[PDB]
Amino acid sequence: KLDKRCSLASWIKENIKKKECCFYVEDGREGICKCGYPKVQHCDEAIKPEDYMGEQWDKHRHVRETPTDAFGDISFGGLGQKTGKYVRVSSDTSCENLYQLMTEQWKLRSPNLLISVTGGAKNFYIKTHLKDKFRRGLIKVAQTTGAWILTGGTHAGVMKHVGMAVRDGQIVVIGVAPWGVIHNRSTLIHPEGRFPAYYSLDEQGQGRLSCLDINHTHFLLVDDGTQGHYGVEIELRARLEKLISKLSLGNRESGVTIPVVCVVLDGGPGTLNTIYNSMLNHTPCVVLEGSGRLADVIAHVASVPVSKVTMALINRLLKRFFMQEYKNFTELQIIEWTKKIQDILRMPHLLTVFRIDEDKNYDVDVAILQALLKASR
Ligand SMILES: [Zn+2]
Repeated sequence: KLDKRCSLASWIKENIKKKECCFYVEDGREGICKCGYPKVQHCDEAIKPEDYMGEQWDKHRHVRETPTDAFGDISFGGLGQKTGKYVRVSSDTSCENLYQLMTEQWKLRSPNLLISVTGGAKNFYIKTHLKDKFRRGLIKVAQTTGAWILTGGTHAGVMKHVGMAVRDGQIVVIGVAPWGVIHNRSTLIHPEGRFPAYYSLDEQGQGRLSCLDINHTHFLLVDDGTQGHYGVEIELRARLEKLISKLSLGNRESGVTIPVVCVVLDGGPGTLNTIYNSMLNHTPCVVLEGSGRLADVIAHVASVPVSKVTMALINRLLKRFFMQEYKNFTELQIIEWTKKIQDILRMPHLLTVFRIDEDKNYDVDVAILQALLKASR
């Protein structure tokens, strides 16, 4: 067919997979599989398949991929709100299938820059001065460069802050979220897709689950066959950045690639690993001083002479900026995060701190450009 919605539906149903558990095995609680889904939500083939008798459940051997059942346009029911786009995608979706989906089905215009935003997953408050600087800077760089903005895509934490900044052009804001923790996702499921799905945001009732962010434009809902686990989407989100990073769409096919910049607000020790890996991939990182938690820990050690970044100083900073969480940190963790922080500091050409100075008065766009220039050299 020639309809834009039906050619997309056909391509997605033919090429994109979901993952489903094929081996129901309980994990200390009756009626819930190790994959996290109830028994009644399993296919009958998952019940005592003779292929897997006596085996320990294993997410890399006992989940299988089948055509995906959740895709199309998503409406958050606002007034005069343009629908977004979404697809439930297997965690093992190939880079080529992700590229084709994004550029030939979603019709995304290729960008001159990828802005990958990371950091705190739980809601945090940002002071107004810094919030405005982040918004203006983010919008100014994305408009001038045609940039894609990439986040975790759910309605909380730094993801929420990105969505609110972009709230208002056609700014592309891609959310890469774990399908297994999306509250109210039942309305997105249909074999033929939904045009649109009517997604409701009952933040009352998610429990420990998350809602999709209403101000993102595109959603990859990453599915490894499990539910209840956060972190499912981390590997694909890195693969996606690396994908665009290699896209080789810089001018012509000589030797120029799409630059990536990572912007960090707030953040927990999970963000620490995400930052370190990005830098190892030569992605410059911009931390916003004053945005709390990990970003403030890093902002501080970035200011002092390097020989003064001691274990005691970093411990001091963890107590100061992780007020609710520090009591939960183990000695082994503090050791690990401390050396990762010092390793991060060994790559100063890839680390930039945005700090407010009202006698200079710059938005974060300047710090993003300085990041790109310092990395490029
Ligand atoms: Zn299962």
